[PDB]
Amino acid sequence: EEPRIGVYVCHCGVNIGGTVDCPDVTEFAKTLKNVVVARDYKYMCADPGQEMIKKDIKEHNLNRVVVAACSPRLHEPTFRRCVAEAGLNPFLFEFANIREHCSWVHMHEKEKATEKAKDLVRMAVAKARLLEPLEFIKVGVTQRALVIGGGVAGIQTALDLGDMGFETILVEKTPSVGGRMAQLDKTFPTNDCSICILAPKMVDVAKHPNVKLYAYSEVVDVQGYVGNFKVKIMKKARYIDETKCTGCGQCSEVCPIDVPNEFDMGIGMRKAIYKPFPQAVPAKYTIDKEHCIECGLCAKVCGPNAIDFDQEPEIIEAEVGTIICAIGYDAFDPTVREEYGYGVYDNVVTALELERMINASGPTGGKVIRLSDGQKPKRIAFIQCVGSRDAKVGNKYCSNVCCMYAMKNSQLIKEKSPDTEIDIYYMDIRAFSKGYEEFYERSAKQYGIKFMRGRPSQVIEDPETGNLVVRAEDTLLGEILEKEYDLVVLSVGMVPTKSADEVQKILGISRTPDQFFMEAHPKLRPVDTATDGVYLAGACQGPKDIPASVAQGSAAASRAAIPLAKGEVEVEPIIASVDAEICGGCGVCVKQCPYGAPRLVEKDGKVVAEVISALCKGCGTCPAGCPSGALEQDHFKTIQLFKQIEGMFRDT
Amino acid sequence: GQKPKRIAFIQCVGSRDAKVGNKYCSNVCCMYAMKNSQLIKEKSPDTEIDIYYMDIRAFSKGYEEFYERSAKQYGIKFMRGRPSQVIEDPETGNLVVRAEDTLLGEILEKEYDLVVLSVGMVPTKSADEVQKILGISRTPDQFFMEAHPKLRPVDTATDGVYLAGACQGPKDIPASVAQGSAAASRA
Amino acid sequence: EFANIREHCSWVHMHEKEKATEKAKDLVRMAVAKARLLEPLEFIKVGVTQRALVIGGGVAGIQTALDLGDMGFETILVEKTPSVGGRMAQLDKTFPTNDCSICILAPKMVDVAKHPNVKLYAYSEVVDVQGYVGNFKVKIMKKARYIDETKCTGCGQCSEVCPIDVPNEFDMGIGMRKAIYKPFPQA
Amino acid sequence: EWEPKIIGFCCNWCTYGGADTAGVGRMQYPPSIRIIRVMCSGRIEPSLILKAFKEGADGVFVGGCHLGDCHYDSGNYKWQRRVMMLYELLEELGIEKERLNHEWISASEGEKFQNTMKDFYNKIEALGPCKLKEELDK
Amino acid sequence: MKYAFFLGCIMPNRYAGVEAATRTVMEKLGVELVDMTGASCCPAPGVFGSFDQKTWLTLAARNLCIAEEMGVDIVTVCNGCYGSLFEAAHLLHDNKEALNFVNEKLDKVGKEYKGNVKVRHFAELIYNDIGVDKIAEKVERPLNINVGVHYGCHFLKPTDVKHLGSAERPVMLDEIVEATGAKSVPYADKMMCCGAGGGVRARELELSLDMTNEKIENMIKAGADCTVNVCPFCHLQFDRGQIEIKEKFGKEYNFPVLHLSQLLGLAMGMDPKDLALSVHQISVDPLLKKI
Amino acid sequence: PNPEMIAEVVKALLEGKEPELPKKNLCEECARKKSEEGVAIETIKRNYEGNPDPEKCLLEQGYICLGIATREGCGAPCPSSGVPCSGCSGPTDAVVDQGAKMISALCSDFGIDNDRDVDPMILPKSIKDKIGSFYKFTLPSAFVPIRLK
Amino acid sequence: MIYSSDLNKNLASQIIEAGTPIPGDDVVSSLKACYQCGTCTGSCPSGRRTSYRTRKVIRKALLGMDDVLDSDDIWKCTTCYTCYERCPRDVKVTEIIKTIRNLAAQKGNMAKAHKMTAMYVLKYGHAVPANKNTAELRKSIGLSEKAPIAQFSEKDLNEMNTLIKELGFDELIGFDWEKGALKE
Ligand SMILES: Cc1cc2nc3c(=O)[nH]c(=O)nc-3n(C[C@H](O)[C@H](O)[C@H](O)COP(=O)(O)OP(=O)(O)OC[C@H]3O[C@@H](n4cnc5c(N)ncnc54)[C@H](O)[C@@H]3O)c2cc1C
Ligand SMILES: Cc1cc2nc3c(=O)[nH]c(=O)nc-3n(C[C@H](O)[C@H](O)[C@H](O)COP(=O)(O)OP(=O)(O)OC[C@H]3O[C@@H](n4cnc5c(N)ncnc54)[C@H](O)[C@@H]3O)c2cc1C
Ligand code: SF4
Ligand code: SF4
Ligand code: SF4
Ligand code: SF4
Ligand code: SF4
Ligand code: SF4
Ligand code: SF4
Ligand code: SF4
Ligand code: SF4
Ligand code: SF4
Ligand code: SF4
Ligand code: SF4
Ligand code: FES
Ligand SMILES: [Fe+3]
Repeated sequence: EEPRIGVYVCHCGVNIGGTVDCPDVTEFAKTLKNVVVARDYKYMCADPGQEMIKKDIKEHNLNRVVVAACSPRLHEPTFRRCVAEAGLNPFLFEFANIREHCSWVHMHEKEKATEKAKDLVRMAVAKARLLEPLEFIKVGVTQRALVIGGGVAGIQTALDLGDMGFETILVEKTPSVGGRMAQLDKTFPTNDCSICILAPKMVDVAKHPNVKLYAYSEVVDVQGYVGNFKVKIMKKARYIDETKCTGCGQCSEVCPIDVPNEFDMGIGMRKAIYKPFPQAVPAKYTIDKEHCIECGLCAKVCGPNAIDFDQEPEIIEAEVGTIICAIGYDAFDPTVREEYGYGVYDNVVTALELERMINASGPTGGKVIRLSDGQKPKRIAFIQCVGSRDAKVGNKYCSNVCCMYAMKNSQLIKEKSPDTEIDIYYMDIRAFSKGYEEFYERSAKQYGIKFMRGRPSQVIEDPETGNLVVRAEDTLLGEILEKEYDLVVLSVGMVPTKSADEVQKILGISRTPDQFFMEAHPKLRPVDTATDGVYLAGACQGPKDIPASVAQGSAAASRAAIPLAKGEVEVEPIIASVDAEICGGCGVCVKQCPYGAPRLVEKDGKVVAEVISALCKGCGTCPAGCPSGALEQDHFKTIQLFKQIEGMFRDT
Repeated sequence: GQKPKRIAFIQCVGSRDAKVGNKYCSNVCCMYAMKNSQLIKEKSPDTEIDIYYMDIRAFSKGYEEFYERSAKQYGIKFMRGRPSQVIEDPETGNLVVRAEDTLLGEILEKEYDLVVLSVGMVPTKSADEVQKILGISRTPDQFFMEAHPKLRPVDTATDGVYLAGACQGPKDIPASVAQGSAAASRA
Repeated sequence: EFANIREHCSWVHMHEKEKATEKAKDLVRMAVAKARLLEPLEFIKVGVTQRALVIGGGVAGIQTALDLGDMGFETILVEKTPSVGGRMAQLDKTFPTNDCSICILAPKMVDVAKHPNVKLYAYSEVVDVQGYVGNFKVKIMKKARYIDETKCTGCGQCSEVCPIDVPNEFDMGIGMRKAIYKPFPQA
Repeated sequence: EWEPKIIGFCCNWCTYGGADTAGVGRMQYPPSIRIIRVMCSGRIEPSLILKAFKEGADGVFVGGCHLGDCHYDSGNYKWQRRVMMLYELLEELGIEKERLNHEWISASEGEKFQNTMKDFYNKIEALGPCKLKEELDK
Repeated sequence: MKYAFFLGCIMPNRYAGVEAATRTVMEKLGVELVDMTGASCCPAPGVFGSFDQKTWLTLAARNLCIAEEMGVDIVTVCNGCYGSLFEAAHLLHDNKEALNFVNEKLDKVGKEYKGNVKVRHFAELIYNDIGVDKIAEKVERPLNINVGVHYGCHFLKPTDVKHLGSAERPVMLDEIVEATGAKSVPYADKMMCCGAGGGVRARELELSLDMTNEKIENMIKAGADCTVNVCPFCHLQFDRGQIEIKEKFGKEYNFPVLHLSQLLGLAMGMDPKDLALSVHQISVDPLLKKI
Repeated sequence: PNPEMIAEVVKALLEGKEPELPKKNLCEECARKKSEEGVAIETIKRNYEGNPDPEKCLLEQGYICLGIATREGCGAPCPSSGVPCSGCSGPTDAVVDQGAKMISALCSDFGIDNDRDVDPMILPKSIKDKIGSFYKFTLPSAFVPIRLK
Repeated sequence: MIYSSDLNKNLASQIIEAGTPIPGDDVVSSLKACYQCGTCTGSCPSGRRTSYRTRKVIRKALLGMDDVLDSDDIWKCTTCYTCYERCPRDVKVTEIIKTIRNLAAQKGNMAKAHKMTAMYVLKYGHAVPANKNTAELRKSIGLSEKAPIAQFSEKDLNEMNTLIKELGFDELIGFDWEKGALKE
């Protein structure tokens, strides 16, 4: 069939028209072969513009449409629907970016920008002619979800999904769920105990009939695509029989080896056989073989005979339709900011260490004390933005929660010791959500917490007392302060968790400049990822507080439940396929695909390659590497791209 | 009808203010003020823009970066000081902003062609009628009350009734889109 | 039986520990007193009508109805004004990406308007809600536009003649519309 | 009197987004380039670049995701092996290695794209027109 | 190793003993110091950089060209000259607009910088290319005394271009002075400025002396017998400044000041007369008695 | 061209029929064994380097064999005789530039088992005559068919 | 009371142009990234004994307070680079101070001692030239009586004089070639 093209040039008000001579581009478009219609309009994505194309498709029996406007990354779907509504296959539509790529970057070179627009229209028209009608692929959706990360975000996703009746699997790396929230004493702005909100949720999730909790486990492999993922979970060896274990802890009293408690950030000492924290779920014990001496003293006191040193990790194979990544975050390591002396001075601590210090169930028994002499500090300084809003450490973002937790812990210290003087060294107080500004007002008016606008330059320890001096400018007075303190708290920012690299590679997701996971679109798809069937929830997507993380957990459950509820999803057909009449089975394509879609096979007595359509994500690497030209990626065929290259210089 | 050559944005208008009864932060004003300042600079680079603020709250992904950009790329200026008053010149229509540059300990009296007030968010007018029909409550900020700020951010104490968006509290588009999705799950 | 000694005692009597302790004892005794005469009651199991109602057609409400409709649930979306889109439809661009607000919102407004599981009632208001979770009986008033909905082309030639100028709410009182009007072009 | 003719090849997930971000930010750069969109830089192979020079390209640009950040995991690693041989093949054919430029630019890196376009334009402008098409048209 | 020896101003024209000390010390370590004939002021960034940046870079490039024509890299014993020529070289390599401007000026005197010159500070050259082990092998007279090590500012900062490690907690000089049998005593605000830089000594003398005095007090409280620097400017400030502190404030210390080359010279058995300690404002005799 | 092919083409034209050439690449006709897992190249050898196995595909052995980018029909006499295919029959109908496709394929599979860490400079440093290795018989039909002087 | 009429709006841009191409547009434009945190002032050794506040210099530059060019405070910075090393916004503080001083020099705000220093390099190629005592010291120390420097090379002195005239540095300091001395 001979191409019948319709070229539409958008002015985008004056965004394009003001730089590109759109009427002139339209005239030029008509001089190209197969162009039956060419029209310029103020807003092509508007109702009049869409109706103009739909009407022309029918009235001029068009089989190709070219929209010379903004980016396909913005309106490709809009125009796809528009043409499909008129009966034109959506893959016979071609976008020409003359705004972001031309009018907006060549504002002071109008003539050349008009010439460039003409070439881009010609390049599009050149590819358009050889475009083909394609049909989306329909795949079934396994009615099961997988949540990776047992923090408040992941727990929320698992609870909502299980409450909806969907079989859900929740994988948690450490021996207990709860995440960083479990480590906090109180939570802003209500000053509720972390346990107040988190523990009931941990309880519910552990006994949910639709949720299978795999604690002390890790996802080691994920293969497949949306609705058809095959996952491998490694159930790490605890060396204790969970079904037999009571969680009494008679064993903890007998164990003679001491290991630094990770949950207490190295400020606590645990045993080889342990329970992360007293309210841990599952309320079971674990043996750290890295430090266990195998004396068997713990076994002598265990009544149910649960201790088994011959335990081997189990690989569980599970099939899931959707996956929610909620692996959380890690606290920034402030050793790098050498001027603040963390790791050098004993009385300089991070706010997360302080949380464990101020928590009743912590190592110091809820007593804030100096690590140098064990004495309670009479004077405390909080340093805001440590590891955030700082280019020298590579973190040019706001860690979101540091202003609030600094004020919260200051309130908590004042309730326990009103005589304690607390000074917060800040740049901006970010109390931006419901009750936050009120919480900020309260810290000063009710608790008498003082605020100094000045990012400190350095901290200096007195080697004889252990006291610290904070050097900073009181910017609101234009004077330099050199106040002494008994303890300095560094309000450390949030950074991605250490395992993030391993999870990224397993799920095939991307990261934003802040190193956290990347959402499909910031404004409209805040929990989806560009990888279909893979969603995000909580701090692994970006620094945020508990209210927001719980909301994301719920949001992810909704988004992840859409494919599950539909039970069928579609996939883009911009995939690779082999022309069997040309493929002589050279085997070059096989190892190029990271998803193993191209495979060698026997057909009619001979060897030929065959792509497993469902495993192809549509990159175009193996067709580019095919020496016979038998392999082609629909919508990005070598001939299609060849004509596009010719289009820049001449009409095809 | 003339294009303004000098513009002043006044932050926290109707927010963080006990005299008007709004002791909360409206969350989006710091960001939209910097945004619109960038859009005015793109359309008219010669335009001088000054933002009168107390705290710049660029707290989410890409926000601090957006704030850095407004100053480094667009040359938008920031003055830390909540203005005391605006005075119009009856002869020209120009406005004068009286404020203390708190970072210098000096009083400024800069003239502008247009003054923009970064107004906060308040509940919609119909909120009173909708409250009475659903049987839901309001928080001190007059917005609708969630069951629990962290245990249930989109549920209300009234079973089968949920919230989504700015009616629950001042927030931006993604936070509102996330709540919309959250409410759909809970509902 | 619950005895509230935190929000109602410990958090409001922090500087009067002995009296707070005495008050907690009485509240425990008051609870124990009611507890003795409490009776076992059977929770009423009620069915849930497979239908949701979203009140408000902004980015939040649109998101809720789209997710619910995408899950296969019959959803009703009630919007007060003649068009959906909310305040986001009034914005020019959106921070921190400076994306065109309506240019990214219209596709969702379109999706909602033609969603097979969503019934959009624009220019309508919920006037009564009766019942309880899973069994709400709702009354929606489909306000009269005074223009045949089906015979309406949306060309806009009857407004020129109208002698009454009304301040355009969509344009925040700057613009002037007629008694007969349209909220915005991408409505 | 003469302006370079530069063709570009940008992956849909990063560089194409990077290039769009430069536009959103009004980051002005020379109007010589014309970008062709592909899903991954892995789609780029020697024949697409050689075809461009045949057609009369003064410069050829290729942009993909940062190594390790390919939306398709390892598409750019293949392109990286392909481009290194291509640089040397072009020298063997008398085409200055500099006429080919490949870079790793993420979607948020609009400033990098703007500067890469500025630097590449200056490079090709300094080299002058690639006289291959004129030599072939004889 | 062959290096064009940049001399600067203060070392060759005032504290000449530093020059003599360097020449032999470097010869003992196996470094051929060739004369950078016709070299001028670096020029001092404190005055020139502060007056006109274009003049500072053009004149610095003119000096860089002398070593480039010689086909060798530069070595200097002054932080001021190191900073000036090193920053100039980095800028001419990283910035083409600046290089183009400078070469358009150098064309008027028949010169052209091509970016082949590397600028080295003798302490880091000793630390990274020769080795601290070689210093000890050549020690004829071990100097068992306490030293208040003054790194100066233009030695390791700016770190973004110097790449000589930490500017907050460095070991480089401490390890070089300790190799002579000495002890680098830890003192308060060790990495702080002497006060002379950026033209402060000349325009704001009392302010410069206040900082120098703080540094001397801290070193004396730490138990130092002297101060060792790697900068004729720091040298003059510590030495001549002690007379100024006495004439203005009335505080006397008589704290010996030495340049690292002079300290390494003593260590390598040089005649104190050849190190020209006699032209110093503060007598080094008390330190000479301790060694 | 093989004598039988010449006759086949001439005969078809005398009969009025349109002549049809074989479409696949040479590995179809080559009798050498291929790895089911796919092709992986560890090193690149010049034809005189080492002693090649007579059964294993010469491309998997490290020799630049053009059979992968060359049209079938000849019967693959070169690999069967112990030397790599030089690509004398030219490319298939779906490949305009044979050399370019051969380089693409070769670069793609070079060090594919160590894909992310293999040095991308080993291949260009090893092939000291690129045009002669990939355009022996087709340089004039290539996109860049000459050397600029 | 600071009114719009007392401010020079283009001062920041003016500081950036003075810094283009040396030390660089990207270097000096970094002042626009400043968020007035105070880290620079807190790190300033000079600021601990004077009224000098590094952060205020940058503030005055962004606000447009011309008096910063007439201030003695900008001349109290020793160029220790501590602020440059610690700024969380990548402001190249030390370089901005030096470029502000360039504008100060152009206004006539140059100390006489500094002009003298500049004149010595112009006349003898050296800021600290050799005298009679230098020759005698060098002789007794075993060094060449006259160092191989521009001071004793007319070729090199003339080269410098050509560059100085081309850069207009002689006019900047107010040097009269005929009289061989500075003016004012
Ligand atoms: C000092 C400090 C104080 C704070 N105070 C407050 C406050 O008062 N109020 C407030 O609202 N917010 C506060 N925050 C923020 C709060 O900590 C987060 O919002 C909250 O922890 C988010 O939980 P999450 O589920 O998103 O991630 P996380 O809490 O970090 O949980 C992540 C979970 O995933 C697991 N995981 C990690 N990797 C893997 C893997 N590969 N496989 C399986 N599982 C994995 C982890 O073990 C963990 O259980 C504070 C933060 C800090 C640092
Ligand atoms: C000046 C300004 C600039 C801003 N800029 C940005 C920005 O750049 N980026 C960003 O992310 N956010 C921005 N925001 C915030 C943004 O406007 C909100 O996040 C967004 O409007 C919230 O959407 P919503 O659906 O929750 O509420 P709305 O957008 O207000 O939508 C509510 C909808 O419900 C309808 N409705 C009201 N009452 C009833 C009733 N009784 N019955 C039925 N329907 C009813 C309304 O007519 C409306 O259509 C800005 C806000 C302001 C004020
Ligand atoms: S189609 Fe694209 S360029 Fe045209 S009006 Fe719409 S958003 Fe603007
Ligand atoms: S003694 Fe046994 S049952 Fe008790 S907590 Fe320890 S392992 Fe579990
Ligand atoms: S056998 Fe292992 S777990 Fe038991 S007491 Fe010994 S070290 Fe502890
Ligand atoms: S929340 Fe506050 S302390 Fe944390 S990075 Fe942001 S401004 Fe700094
Ligand atoms: S690379 Fe091409 S010719 Fe070779 S096996 Fe694959 S499809 Fe067949
Ligand atoms: S085109 Fe990409 S995803 Fe598709 S089968 Fe080939 S290598 Fe795999
Ligand atoms: S978001 Fe900004 S302008 Fe708005 S109320 Fe908060 S501090 Fe004020
Ligand atoms: S003239 Fe007015 S009422 Fe009639 S169809 Fe047109 S817009 Fe509707
Ligand atoms: S030796 Fe050559 S023709 Fe034979 S199978 Fe291998 S690559 Fe193909
Ligand atoms: S070189 Fe020619 S005859 Fe030999 S195998 Fe290759 S195509 Fe066939
Ligand atoms: S340290 Fe940097 S951001 Fe802070 S006040 Fe100084 S220059 Fe500005
Ligand atoms: S470089 Fe100057 S302004 Fe900066 S800290 Fe040093 S003396 Fe202060
Ligand atoms: S997607 Fe950008 S390189 Fe593969
Ligand atoms: Fe649009």
